[PDB]
Amino acid sequence: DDEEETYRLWKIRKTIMQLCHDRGYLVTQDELDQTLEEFKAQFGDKPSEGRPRRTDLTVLVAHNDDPTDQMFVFFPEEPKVGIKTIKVYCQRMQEENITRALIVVQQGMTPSAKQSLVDMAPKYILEQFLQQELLINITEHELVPEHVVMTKEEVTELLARYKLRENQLPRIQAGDPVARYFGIKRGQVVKIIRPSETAGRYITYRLVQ
Amino acid sequence: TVINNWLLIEGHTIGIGDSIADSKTYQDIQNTIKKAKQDVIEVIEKAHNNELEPTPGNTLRQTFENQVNRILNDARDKTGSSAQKSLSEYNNFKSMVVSGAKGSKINISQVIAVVGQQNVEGKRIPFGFKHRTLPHFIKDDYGPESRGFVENSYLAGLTPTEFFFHAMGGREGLIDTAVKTAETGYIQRRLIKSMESVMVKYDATVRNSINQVVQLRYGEDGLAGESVEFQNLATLKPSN
Amino acid sequence: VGLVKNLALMAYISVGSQPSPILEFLEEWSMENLEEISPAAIADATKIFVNGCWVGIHKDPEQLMNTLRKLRRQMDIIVSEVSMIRDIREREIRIYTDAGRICRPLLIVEKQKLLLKKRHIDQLKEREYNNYSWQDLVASGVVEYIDTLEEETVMLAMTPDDLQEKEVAYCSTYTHCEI
Amino acid sequence: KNVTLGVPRLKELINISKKPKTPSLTVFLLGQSARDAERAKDILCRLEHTTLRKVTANTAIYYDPNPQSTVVAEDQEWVNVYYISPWLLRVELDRKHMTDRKLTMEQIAEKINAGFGDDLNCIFNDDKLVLRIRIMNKMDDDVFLRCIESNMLTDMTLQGIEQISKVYMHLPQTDNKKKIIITEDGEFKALQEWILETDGVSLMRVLSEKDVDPVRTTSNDIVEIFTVLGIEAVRKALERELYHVISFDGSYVNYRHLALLCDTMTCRGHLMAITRHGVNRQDTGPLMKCSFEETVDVLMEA
Amino acid sequence: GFVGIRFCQECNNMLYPKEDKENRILLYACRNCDYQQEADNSCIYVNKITHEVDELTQIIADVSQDPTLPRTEDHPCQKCGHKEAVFFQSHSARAEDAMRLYYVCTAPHCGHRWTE
Amino acid sequence: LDSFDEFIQMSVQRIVEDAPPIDLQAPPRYLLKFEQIYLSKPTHWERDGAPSPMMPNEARLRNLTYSAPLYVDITKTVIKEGEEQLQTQHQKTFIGKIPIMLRSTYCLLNGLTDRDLCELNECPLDPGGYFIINGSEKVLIAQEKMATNTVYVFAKKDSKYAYTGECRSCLENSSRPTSTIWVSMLARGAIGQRIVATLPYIKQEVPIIIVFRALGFVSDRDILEHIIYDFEDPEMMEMVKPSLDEAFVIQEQNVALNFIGSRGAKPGVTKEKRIKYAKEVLQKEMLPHVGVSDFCETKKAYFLGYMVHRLLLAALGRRELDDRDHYGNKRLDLAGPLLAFLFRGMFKNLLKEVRIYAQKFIDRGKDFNLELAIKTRIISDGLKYSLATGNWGDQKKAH
Amino acid sequence: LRRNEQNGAAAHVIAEDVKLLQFHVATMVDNELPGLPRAMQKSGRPLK
DNA sequence: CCAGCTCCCTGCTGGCTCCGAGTGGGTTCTGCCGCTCT
RNA sequence: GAGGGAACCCACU
DNA sequence: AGAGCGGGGAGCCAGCAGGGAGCTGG
Ligand SMILES: [Zn+2]
Ligand SMILES: [Zn+2]
Repeated sequence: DDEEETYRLWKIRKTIMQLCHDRGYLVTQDELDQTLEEFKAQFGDKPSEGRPRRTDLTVLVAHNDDPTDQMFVFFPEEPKVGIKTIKVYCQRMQEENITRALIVVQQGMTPSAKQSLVDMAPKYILEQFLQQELLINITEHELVPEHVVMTKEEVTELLARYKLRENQLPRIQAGDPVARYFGIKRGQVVKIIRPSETAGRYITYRLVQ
Repeated sequence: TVINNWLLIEGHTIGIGDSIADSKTYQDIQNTIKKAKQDVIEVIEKAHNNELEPTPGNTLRQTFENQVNRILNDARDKTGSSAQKSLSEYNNFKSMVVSGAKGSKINISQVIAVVGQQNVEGKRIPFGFKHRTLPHFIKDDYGPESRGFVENSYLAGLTPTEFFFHAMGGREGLIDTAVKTAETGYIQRRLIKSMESVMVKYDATVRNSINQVVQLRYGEDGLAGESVEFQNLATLKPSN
Repeated sequence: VGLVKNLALMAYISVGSQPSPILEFLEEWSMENLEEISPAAIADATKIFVNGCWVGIHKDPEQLMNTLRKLRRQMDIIVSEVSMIRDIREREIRIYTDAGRICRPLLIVEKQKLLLKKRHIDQLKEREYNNYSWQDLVASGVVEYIDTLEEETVMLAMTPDDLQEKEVAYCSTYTHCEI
Repeated sequence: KNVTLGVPRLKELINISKKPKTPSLTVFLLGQSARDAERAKDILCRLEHTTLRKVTANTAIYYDPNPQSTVVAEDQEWVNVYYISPWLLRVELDRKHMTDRKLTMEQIAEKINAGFGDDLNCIFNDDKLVLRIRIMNKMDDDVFLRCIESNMLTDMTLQGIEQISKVYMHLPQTDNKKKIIITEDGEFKALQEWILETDGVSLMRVLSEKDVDPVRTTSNDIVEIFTVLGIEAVRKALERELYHVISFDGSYVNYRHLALLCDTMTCRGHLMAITRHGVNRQDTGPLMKCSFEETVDVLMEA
Repeated sequence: GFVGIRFCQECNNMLYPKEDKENRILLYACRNCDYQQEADNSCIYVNKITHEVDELTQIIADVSQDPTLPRTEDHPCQKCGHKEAVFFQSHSARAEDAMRLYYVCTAPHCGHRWTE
Repeated sequence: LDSFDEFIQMSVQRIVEDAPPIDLQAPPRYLLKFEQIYLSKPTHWERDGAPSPMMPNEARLRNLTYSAPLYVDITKTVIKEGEEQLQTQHQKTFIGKIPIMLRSTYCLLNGLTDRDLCELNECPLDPGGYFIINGSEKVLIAQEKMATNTVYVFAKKDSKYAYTGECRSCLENSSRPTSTIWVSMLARGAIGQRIVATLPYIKQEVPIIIVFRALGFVSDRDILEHIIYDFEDPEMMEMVKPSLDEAFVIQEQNVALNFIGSRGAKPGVTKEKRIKYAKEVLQKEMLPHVGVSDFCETKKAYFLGYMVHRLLLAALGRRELDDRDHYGNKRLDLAGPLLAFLFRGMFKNLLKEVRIYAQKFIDRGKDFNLELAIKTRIISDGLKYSLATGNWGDQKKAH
Repeated sequence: LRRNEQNGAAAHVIAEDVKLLQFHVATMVDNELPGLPRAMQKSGRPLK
């Protein structure tokens, strides 16, 4: 049905806006709170007819501090995604000279596709994100506390205060859903702020492994 | 020392006279048990004549068992409350219960008024024979005395069916103790070996034997648990 | 706990018997052997098992069960420790003569009356004189040994106060009474 | 709700179990769907798993080589209105199970036509609730219709989510699962709102669902929350589950001990079970590992 | 409508359903031998999901002879007017949703069974 | 006391009768037959050798074993080429010493008045019921077991079988280890649900209809007469149909026995030897209680069909599943059955040793003495060891 | 084995005796490995 | 063209280790019977 | 002024 | 002849047999 899939497309787009805003990318306040009425007016109502088309939903954002640091958000039409699809999207990333992208798939990627993503990761960073996983913002859940990605100066200041090594910190996997949400690689440190029954506030730090 | 040497003057006992209730209380308990058994018979007639409406989330057995158990538990509670209201200030069961030294009001209820329903695995006494709990009952007898409701007290003494069903109930507790010991000990051993080397270090962090930080402060506030107390925040609940 | 048990006071574990005299009685009491029946006769008949061996079928199970109980209660062909069960709903009759079955004596009740009369008690007040004993009480058809699988088809009164009853008598078909 | 507590639930918690005995979700609803009972029942029906076997009263198979002359002779009129394999699958749906699921028969029919890709055609009418199935174009067609009939009965989802076997709707009378809000007066007000409990875990689908609260809807499954929400979220969920197990009796344990146990099981980024498989696979020395368990194996390994 | 197992008259095996396209009709064929037969019913199979309601066809009259069954006087037999009847619940696995009482007349040579 | 009295009066005699006779060939032919047992009263033989009636207090104080000698009558027949049978009768041959339960029939305290017991320094209130082994009073605790020869249908949880019929079939009137058959039904997790049979000493499942053909019933009508007794029941037809579908490919008896013998403990290389192995399994070893001789196939087939019928009754919900902890489903091995199981094993070992000795003395020699053939230490020390230690079996397999 | 390889010996007895040597050494190290008989004392109890 | 075709995904299934703490007391058993040689 | 183990059973909290 | 001596469940982890894209190859 067109109405419910339009609802999914709007919710995916809103979650991507919140995600890009959380990563520091310049996303304006109008498109954070884009209502379903506004999405229907701007994009369409009948995706099977093709008024909202997934390749028309492709987002381009830029970082706040660095305008040239840009990230694409792609929405493939086909449910699976194979090698030719990443090849097309990566040629597109070459011809705007952009090294970061998200791929919001519907059903998923074949293992060769993920292997190709890992292979091309040193030059262009490509993050697969299922539509089912993006249908909510998990950082708005009550169980998920506040994650802040730390800069390198802050990490060095942390490890000098606690006289710590990197492997002596607590760990978080690079495939963690919040780690995938914030798009963080190994060696980065996440400052977790959470409330505390005993202290009120507690700040944990987690190295990405 | 002081209280034990005053107890030589005052003295403290328990006897068969502390488990006696009034004649009026015996009549009240008998009336409550008779009315509750009649209510169970009425629910049985409703289910037998297909007039029992199932509740959301439950089958017809589950609604019938829940309603019968609610009636029987209300009977046990009301007979118990009558038993405790019958007690004098000189009663010694009450003397040890209100001091918290030994026993509960449930023990007073069972000794004085009604032992109550005997349960095996959370349900009533099962049909261990072909649709009978014992061969002294008719088949498909879902009444209280057939399925393990002991309507006698410990002073009145249990009938042979009630005695057997109470033995069935107590065997459950014996089994639960004897099979919970090993699993609980294994859980304790695994917890110890998982956290034996975790300790507060001299920079007040909490780290294991690999020197990896588990907590930056103990309990997130750095305080020992033997000196913290329950308190109330005076600004949380009041209105603006 | 619960794995090591103790016998009740009047519990007796059956010692074992041979199925042969019961089989010879059953062959000459209108039971039809499995070799000489058409299978179509099985559907409306009662299967007969002796020590778990299906030996034939019978068409009148109540009369056969009455005859069998009458034979056991007078210490005839069927000895006192033989178990005889009628699965009435399932249309089966199981006879057990093997060892290991645990039984207990029960007072036989016929038509809401104990077969134990005052003459039995007056005879049992003088064991050392009349040579009346418990075995004479068994041979009189007054008590009989009921094991667990037979006990699941009997109807027990806890006391003879149950036999004498009024209002909602609960039951008027008591077959046995607790001693 | 048959939720496990006490020692077995604590065993399922410290041993990080992929198969809880009674996995569950605590689904919270948004807005008016939380308030009135009928929209919450709509949410329940759209979460409750419904196969064809739930709503079916009968499935029969016929040899009907001429649909113009139906052998059943009760379906004749509307089959002649509509009017191929000679093999007929006549499906009669039970009336009450057709009604309480809030289904209409065209939804069922389009589910079959979507699932099988119109390799097999479906006629339907009701006013007796009857569908008819034929196969459009040596493994005989009656045996193939056997196979697709079993596939329709067992592995076909009409509405709901597959892992959720059952849903209980209830309105909590205690503040433990009530909606606590801060009014304009500034007090804490407990709002009674309808909440759902499940008998399976498919938390990601349920969180994505219409009118389900994406903030407070939680599970009792530790592995599933770890896979869906992360490691700090499963640290908090494990804290909550351990606190529930401990304080079911009314007993109190200081928070720092629970926090230390949860921090120990979640310090290295994954769920470390309190087993040999979790503790013996850390970077501890061989002597601690051999003191715990599998002594000879650990010492050969080292 | 249930369908049972139909047997080949020569070799006494089970007749499998089959169609012949020329007559385009349903014929039951044995496949131990080459026998065929016209099918009286076009029914090959019915599956009966919610038709386990009938239990009276499973009761036999011999339960009137059960001494452990409850007896009543307040439900006279419609078939013969006997006052006394045994009553019981259903002894099946479908009893988990029913406390339905079935009554059987205790008079011999009648054996009538009913409900309420 | 009653169980021990049955053990001595009946069980050892039937164990001796049940023992197959010793056929030995080089060739001269030797037949050994054990006919009639005799049990004496408990007597002691000192180093002087004079037999004495041994009191229980003497056994308790002197750490003796309160046992009685067991004598048996043996007949030896010799068959020579061109020479008639030679019949030698060894009367009352000592073969071992059976420990005697106190105050049983063959105890010296039997039938004694309280004055007679007090003159023997025995307590008249002492119940008896125990043995004296090396001066130690040993009591045989009764052992629970599932009842034999009875079909029990259970539901194996978390298994690929949904329902399972079971019968620990044991031959009555004889001591013989139980062989269990499992007629079961697969779980729904297959177009239909099929009825299968797990057989003794057969490593693999074989379907039930193949077994029914293997006893000699090739028609499906004949098999269904043994499984379904009223053909007007359609549901039980609907559940027996998948078994016929799965087992259609076998249609005659000999290929069915081939299919049975294909997965024994050792598959026979010769097809005829496989057929003989299948006959030996389906006759001697599958349901021994309904029949063990030849041409007893109809009773065995009827009982197997009853087992399938009970399985289908449980699968329909038409009959309630049996309870393992129901105590009419249990039997209690007392001193009688336990000592009879031991004595069967040890008499088998004694026959093995006598047969080995006589084969050794006919392979190179010409004759053997039977008094030297019988090692009474086998029975005596096996009974003494099992009663003394409680490890209930053989000495070298005590773990 | 040293006597057997010191003189002339068949290959199969060498292989069988190597199998016995391997079994004895492995049962010295571990006497509960499945699929092989337990190394036992002459009394019948397994070795530790 | 489209049939050929390798290499990481799922799933059954056998191996495999684990199953509370601390105390008394007892008994039976290891350590066994044939010999080959004088 | 101190010379066995192992297995099993019973019991205690 | 006689003595000493030879001789139960419950839960993991890994490994195999079937899938299915897919680059290389007409
Ligand atoms: Zn044929
Ligand atoms: Zn009538």
